[PDB]
Amino acid sequence: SMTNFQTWLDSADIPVQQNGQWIDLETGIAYDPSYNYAANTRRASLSPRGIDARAVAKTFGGRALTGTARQKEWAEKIRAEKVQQMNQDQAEMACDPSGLLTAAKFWIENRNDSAQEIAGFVMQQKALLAQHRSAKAAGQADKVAKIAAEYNALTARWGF
Repeated sequence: SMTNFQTWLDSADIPVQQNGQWIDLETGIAYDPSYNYAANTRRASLSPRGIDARAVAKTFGGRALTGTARQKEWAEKIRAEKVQQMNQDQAEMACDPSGLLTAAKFWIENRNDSAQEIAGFVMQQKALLAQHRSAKAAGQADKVAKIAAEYNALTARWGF
């Protein structure tokens, strides 16, 4: 009872999933990483993998992590190593000084997870919040309940 995906995997060497496009399902228009939405200009990207541990997180908007000095040293190293494997949008979302990942505890306790998993977690969290705002504005109580259940499950799975 072999599935098609499993057959392909068994045939493959380095099977990975590319990052899917982010789409507003209301308009069908994708998120454009090459476009600055705030300032209405084309957007350049520094690649995080060529930036050292001292500068990478702050280069993408981050501030110091919170916690004890031990925790802070260790987690700054961990976060730098993770963010160096991200693209610019992933890095900006993970490094958000008002985001979910500002404590040293998160980076210490999730230090073996892939950078892709961490970045996808935080980006899906914020996207769910956007969906929740939109559903709550349009009534749609069932959508609100579904989104809230998914959000709580996702954040609880990551230890929040």
